[PDB]
Amino acid sequence: LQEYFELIDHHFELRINGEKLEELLSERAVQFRAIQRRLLARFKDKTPA
Amino acid sequence: MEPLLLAWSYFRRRKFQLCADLCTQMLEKSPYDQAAWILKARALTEMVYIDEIDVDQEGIAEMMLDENAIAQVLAKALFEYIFHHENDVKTALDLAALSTEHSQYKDWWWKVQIGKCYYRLGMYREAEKQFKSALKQQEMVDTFLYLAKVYVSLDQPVTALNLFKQGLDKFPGEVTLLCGIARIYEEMNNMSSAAEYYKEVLKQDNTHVEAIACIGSNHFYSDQPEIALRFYRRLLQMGIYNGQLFNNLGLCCFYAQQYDMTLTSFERALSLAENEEEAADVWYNLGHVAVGIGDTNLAHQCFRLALVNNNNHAEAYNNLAVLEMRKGHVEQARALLQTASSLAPHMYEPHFNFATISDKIGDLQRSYVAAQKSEAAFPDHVDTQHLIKQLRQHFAML
Amino acid sequence: VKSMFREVLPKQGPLFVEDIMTMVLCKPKLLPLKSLTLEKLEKMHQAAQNTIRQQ
Repeated sequence: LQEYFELIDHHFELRINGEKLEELLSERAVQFRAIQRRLLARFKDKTPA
Repeated sequence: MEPLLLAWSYFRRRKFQLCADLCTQMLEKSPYDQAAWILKARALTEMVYIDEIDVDQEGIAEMMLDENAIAQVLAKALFEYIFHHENDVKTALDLAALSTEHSQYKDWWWKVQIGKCYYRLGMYREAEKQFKSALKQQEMVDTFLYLAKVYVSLDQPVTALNLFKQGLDKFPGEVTLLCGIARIYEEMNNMSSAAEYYKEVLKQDNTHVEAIACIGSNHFYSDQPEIALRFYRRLLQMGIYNGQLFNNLGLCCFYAQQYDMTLTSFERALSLAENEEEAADVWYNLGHVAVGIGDTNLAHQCFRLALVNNNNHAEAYNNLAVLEMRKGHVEQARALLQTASSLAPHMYEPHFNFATISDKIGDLQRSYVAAQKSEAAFPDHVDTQHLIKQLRQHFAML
Repeated sequence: VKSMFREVLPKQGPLFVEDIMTMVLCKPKLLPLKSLTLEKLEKMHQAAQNTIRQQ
């Protein structure tokens, strides 16, 4: 049960690093959806874009 | 030539599928005939052609489908047109811009169409500068439905008003303008000034269908259930014969106390129902009938059949578990209101009803966040303001 | 002597004497009537499933 307690932690820290690599992609996808909406507001076939 | 005439005469009586094959039968007789090429085009256009938004005309709605009476109250020009049923907006925009530079005036049609292409994608402001210029040269009824369509989606309810009193005095007594003005008033729930305009689209034009229900619904609520029937028996005699109308005709005869047509109209409404999600709502309104006679055993299996024919019917989960609390099944009831709330994150009625089960037990912490959302989703309620102040005396001290 | 027909009604009712906090139900809804574009666009889309059910 002591040796069992080592494996439950580094799995949970890998879940914590699993909970750490997820929020950085989401806001950059929010940055990725904002730049598409900046395109479609701009992308038209004339001069000022 | 008799084939060319019979092709064109099929288009006049709009026999479309009989026209396109006979027109392309003339296609191999020539290398290129411009008349058959546009006739094969334009007969293929009018197979399906819709312009406006899904404008499905409610009678009972205020915000995210909430109920009422407990709240309150050249030849290339048509070659361009083949792209507009296919909805390839950008490709059409090139030859649209190519041809308007070929003739840079006397075409308000090409002016308003490119603005329609810009509104079709999302170019709001570029459309808003486009067809304003066409209105300053030409008086056309649909352009008033184009300027005052983009401005409402730009969320300015006072800029919609000026167009709907400008063109109303150049096209006097016009019908679809007078329906467009009373449709934005129901968006802000200005029924003090909405239902007078719908008394004008019924003053002249006494058979417009989508302004007969929206008066005959705003009388069924606020306690005129007899006048609201008169607007629905007349709408039957036009001969539309839906399944949704035999629901509404069933409800008005019961609340007006006319017990003959009140229930045959429901059995015809259970039949001829299109989807399986649609026969739920006719079972659900049958439940409110069954509470009215007093039979609860009948009423318990009316909401249930509405629930097995359609889950996530949020108005029935709440409504079934008031009948449970009448019997005594507290923990059964408090889970149905728990899942009625999570399906409808509006519509105050499970939220307040949670905080009279969870208040009688004594859990004054969940019975606060329950009766918190029964204030934010519907303020000016009476029995929420007699409950938060009932709780906030407990929270300060004894 | 034709008939008595005297069925005296009480002429009084059970007046309330206080309000009670109770539970109230969802109210019955009138279904909307779909437009003639929505009737056409649903009919076209319903036939769009059967032509792809065979292809």
